[PDB]
Amino acid sequence: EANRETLDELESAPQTTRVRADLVAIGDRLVFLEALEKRIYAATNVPYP
Amino acid sequence: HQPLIARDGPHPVEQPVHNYMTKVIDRRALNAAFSLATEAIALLTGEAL
Repeated sequence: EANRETLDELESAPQTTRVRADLVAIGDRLVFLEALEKRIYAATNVPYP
Repeated sequence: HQPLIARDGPHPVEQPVHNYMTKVIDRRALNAAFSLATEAIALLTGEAL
């Protein structure tokens, strides 16, 4: 068989929650548009990389 | 309470932090003046009646 059922493909989809995140359409592709320094890097001293 | 984000070496290892302030109350007052008059006192008193 030239094209097998791929072992990497035989897993069932994980359970999924409904998460709030921005999704922007740039060109033809969806993208999470994300700026972390609120969730993370806030009120700690670690600089925003 | 301030959070942590665990970094890697060679960055020093930070610890949880806690902040306690206690503010002192600041106090003030207000003023208003009601002043009466003399012949007005005699009336209400019932005198001149």
